[PDB]
Amino acid sequence: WELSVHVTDLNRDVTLRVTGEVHIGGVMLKLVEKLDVKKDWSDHALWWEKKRTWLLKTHWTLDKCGIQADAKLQFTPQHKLLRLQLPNMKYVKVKVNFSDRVFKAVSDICKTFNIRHPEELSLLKKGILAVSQPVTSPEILAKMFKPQALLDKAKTNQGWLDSSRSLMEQDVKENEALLLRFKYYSFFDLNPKYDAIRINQLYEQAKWALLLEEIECTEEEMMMFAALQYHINKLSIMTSENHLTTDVNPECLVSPRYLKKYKSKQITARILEAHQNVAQMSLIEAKMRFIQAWQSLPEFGITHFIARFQGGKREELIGIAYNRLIRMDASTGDAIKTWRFSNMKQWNVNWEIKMVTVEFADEVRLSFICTEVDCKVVHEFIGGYIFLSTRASLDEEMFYKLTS
Amino acid sequence: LSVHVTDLNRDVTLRVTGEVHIGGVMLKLVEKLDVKKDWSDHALWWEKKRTWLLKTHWTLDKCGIQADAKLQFTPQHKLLRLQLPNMKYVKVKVNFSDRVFKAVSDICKTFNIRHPEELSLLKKPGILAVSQPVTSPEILAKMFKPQALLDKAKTNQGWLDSSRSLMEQDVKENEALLLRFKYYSFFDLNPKYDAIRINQLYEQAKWALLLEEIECTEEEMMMFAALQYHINKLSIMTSENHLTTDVNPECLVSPRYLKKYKSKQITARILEAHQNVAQMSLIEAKMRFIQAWQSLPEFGITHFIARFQGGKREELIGIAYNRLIRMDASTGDAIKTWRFSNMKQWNVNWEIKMVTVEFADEVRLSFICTEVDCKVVHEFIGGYIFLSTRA
Repeated sequence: WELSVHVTDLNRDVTLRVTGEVHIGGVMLKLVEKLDVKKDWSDHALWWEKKRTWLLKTHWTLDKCGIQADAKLQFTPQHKLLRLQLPNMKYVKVKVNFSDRVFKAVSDICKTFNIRHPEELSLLKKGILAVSQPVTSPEILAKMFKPQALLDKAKTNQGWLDSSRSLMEQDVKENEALLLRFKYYSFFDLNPKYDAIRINQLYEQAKWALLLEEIECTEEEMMMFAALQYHINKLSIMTSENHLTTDVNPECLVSPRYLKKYKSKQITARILEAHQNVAQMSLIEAKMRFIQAWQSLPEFGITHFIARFQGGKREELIGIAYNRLIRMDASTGDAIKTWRFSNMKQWNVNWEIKMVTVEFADEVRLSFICTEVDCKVVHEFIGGYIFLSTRASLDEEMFYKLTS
Repeated sequence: LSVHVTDLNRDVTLRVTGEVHIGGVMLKLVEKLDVKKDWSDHALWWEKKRTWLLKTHWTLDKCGIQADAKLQFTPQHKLLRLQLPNMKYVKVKVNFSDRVFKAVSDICKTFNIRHPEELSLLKKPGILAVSQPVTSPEILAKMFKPQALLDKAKTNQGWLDSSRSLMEQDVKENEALLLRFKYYSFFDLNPKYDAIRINQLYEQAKWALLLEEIECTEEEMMMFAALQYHINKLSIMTSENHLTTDVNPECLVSPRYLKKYKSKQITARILEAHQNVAQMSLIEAKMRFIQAWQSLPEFGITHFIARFQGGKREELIGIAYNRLIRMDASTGDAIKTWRFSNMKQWNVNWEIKMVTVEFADEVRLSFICTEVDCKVVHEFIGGYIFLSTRA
């Protein structure tokens, strides 16, 4: 028959006569030949929109791929530009492989951003990494303010991407916007000697969650968080300062032998240069105190999903924490019953009725029903947190096994 | 007998049989003196045989007190000016009858300092919490001592016997002793309780570095210098209650609080909470200064002159909390190190003035010190071992 291939970046669709015994790499050759151009085809790969699959297996025939007649597939570069909003609510432009599994893509992104442990992060539907700055006006906070209702937060969690599939397979187009967020609330080895960016973004996600009231806290706690912010800002300013700003003479801070080795001007300089390193360390530790306080909030580390339980009168919530599963009321947010991860044996998903079932120790079983998309997201969340419990180079295959 | 009251300054001759109890003699002294005062703080002591007579129930018979023995009737609490580790002199008053160990604990309980077992006395409220750098380098050079190792080992003889009292160890009133952290094993440094304890420990660390009582590299020196510059800025931060940056406090809270409070209200409560934040930041800053001080290669070593097994000249025995070291008297280089984690036992021969320590796997160590050193060394060893048992 005849194959219709659209070369995206060239804006040229090409008709190609095929038999079906022709291989994948063969179509790509007939494609290049008929185009008669001098271009680097290194990053280009075949894509089938109608069935949402990449065709990366070069050796496979068109029969094994099950490509029918009048099939209109695409020939597009694997790497495309993606708009990412960081936890600091700033947007960044990155090029990423749209063929790679989201999990791999996230790790490559984090490696670029110098963010350790990318397994804690993922993508969510709707220099710059280092510095934390307060907003200019309360107006902005009011503008960015969200409904923040519990049932709406559950609706948001439908957008967590499948870590076992690629961006292109999940309706993500080039130049579109995605949210880079800390998905799992179990942070392994937060080391300030290596995680300057990792901690800053984690602190930002914490700061914004409180400023926009995604997580609740008492008035006393709110003022402490605000005080910590003010302190962090002052400590941040301290890092850029290379000038004496107090009444203390630097020559009183060193042993008398350095007054003979150096001028007063040079000692003052080397102390200020050393001070910026101290202020930089005080800055991170202050942000770490912010995070550990945010970690101790009673409503911390829970991800909400709309679900129906065996004897439910309405739509309820299934809460996923690092250590437990929680049956919650959607109107009050109060826990109806809690199950521990420590007593979990096996969890399975019936995709026919869209029902997730988990059997625990003491022979008590939990089952509930979600929508088709939530079933996949909830399943990955459970397997993810369990994969995170094994932490003590990550085994990506073990992750894919538990999550898929 | 011949008793002499030091307050009123005149002796009293009492006719005694020697059968009278200590308490009875005291009552007779007050009788023949005829003055109105509070005799609560007073007790008897005689320098001839270096003992207090605190046991009132005991008779003069088995006290060994002879006829016309020269006793002295003196108040227990006497004026004592302590130089804190912050190098400031404070005037306090402690029981000169109590053992030094108990006296230190009373001082620390007053000074709001936990774990007084880490502290002791060495020969030569509100001030305890504040740490201000020296106004001028002129004062530093004036305090700067030679501070050789033999000099350090010399002053280490002045460590008071914790099992004895001040009066028994040549300490008169109105004269100065040094309050120092004696053992370098600091247990439970808690910012929620030890605000004064940490500040004084930070001060001892700070002054030891500035006066080169402990040596460090140039990079380390500049780090410590920048560290206390940072501490000073954090100290100032706790003091004031006004906006210092270009940040609107309303940008630091959720918008629901704008509807509940005016701006001045929000600013006030954030300023209040920040002073509490800066206070803990101030403490933790001092904590970091102590950590770096503890991590120094020449940290936590008390030196004593010692002559070893196959020794040539006067060497040094260095006492640490995890080990003790045979050192070079001049350079300070470690010749050999034994660790307390392998220590089986240790004994002291007071005739030879030799200390012998047994370790696991049949390794033995012995050395000889001065008679005064053996007393101090013996307490240092057992002290650290006692400080290893804390749970």
